[PDB]
Amino acid sequence: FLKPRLVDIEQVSSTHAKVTLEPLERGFGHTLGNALRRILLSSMPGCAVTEVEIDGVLHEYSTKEGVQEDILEILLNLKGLAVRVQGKDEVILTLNKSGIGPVTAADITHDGDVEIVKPQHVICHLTDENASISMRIKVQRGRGYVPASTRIRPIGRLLVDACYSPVERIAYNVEAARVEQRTDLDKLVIEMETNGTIDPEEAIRRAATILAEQLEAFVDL
Amino acid sequence: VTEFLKPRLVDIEQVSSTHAKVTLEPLERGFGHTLGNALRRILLSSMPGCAVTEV
Amino acid sequence: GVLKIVKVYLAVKRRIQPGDKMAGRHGNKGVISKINPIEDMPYDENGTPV
Repeated sequence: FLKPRLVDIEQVSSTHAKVTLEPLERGFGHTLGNALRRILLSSMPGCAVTEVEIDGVLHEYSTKEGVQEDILEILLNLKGLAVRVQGKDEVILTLNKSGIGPVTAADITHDGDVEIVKPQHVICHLTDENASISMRIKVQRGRGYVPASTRIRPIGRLLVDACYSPVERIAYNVEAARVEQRTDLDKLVIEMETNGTIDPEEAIRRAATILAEQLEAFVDL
Repeated sequence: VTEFLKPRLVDIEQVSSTHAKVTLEPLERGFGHTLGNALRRILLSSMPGCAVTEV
Repeated sequence: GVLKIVKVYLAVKRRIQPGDKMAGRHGNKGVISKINPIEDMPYDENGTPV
C-alpha cells in the first residue's frame, strides 16, 4: 500500500485553495476524501469573535448614534470577522473609528500577532464626523459552533455567537493519476474553501492528526 | 482547541468467534459516522486475505 | 387607584431548535426534527451542503 503524500497546495486564492495527494490505493480514495471532509467541516480550530464591548451601548439591541447600522447587526457582521491568531488563545481587539465612512476591518488596532485577513470586511457605516464607534472586541480560539447562551457579565458585554469554523466548503474529487507504471492510483484533490485564517496544508495536517489520534482509540502506536 | 475525547473499546461484546459487536464510548458529534464509514470502506474494500479465485 | 406603572420589556433571542414549526409558502408545513451537523448534510459535486 503506497502512502499518500501532499504534492500540491495550489493557492487559487486567499479565501480558498485546493490540496491534492498524488497516490491513493483503490477504494481508499473516497474513504480518505469523506473522512477528511467530515473532520474538516466539523472540527477545525477557529478564531471568530466571542465578546464585543461598544463604548456607549448597554444591550445589543440598542442603537448608537452616528452608525448607519443598529448594534445587533453590527454584531451580526462581527461574528464573521475573518481573523487569525498566532501566539495567543484569546485576545481583545480595540477599534476606534471617527468621521464619516464605513469601518473596514483594517481599522481594527491590531497587534503584531493578531492579523486580519480581510481588511475590507465592513463592520458599520459611520455617518457623522462627530460620532465615533469604539469597540473592545474579544477574540478567542475554539472549534465548531458555540451559541451565546451555552457558555455559562457586566452590562456593556455583548455575548455574540461563536463560529469557530475556518472552513466553509470542503469538496474532494478523486481522479486517476498514472503514477509510475501501476494504474488505479486514484489521485485525490480537496477543493476546500476556508475563510482565509487556516493554511490548507496545515488544515489537512491537523485534520489528519486528529483523525489518527481518534483512530488510535483501538490500535497501538 | 485540540482536546478530543477518545474511547477505549468500551464494549466488545462478541457473540461468537465469527461475529462480534464493538461499541465505543461517546465520541464528538460527526465522528461516529466518520469512523464507522471509514472502517466500513476499509473492511469491505481492501485487506490482505486469502480466498478462492478460480477452479 | 394606581400610583405609577412600571413597564419592563424583556427581549429574548429565539432561534431554530428541534421543534419550531416552520413552513414554505406552498402549504408545506413542517416541524424541525434535528439540527443536523453541517458535515452530515448531503453535499453536491461542488461541496455546497444543502
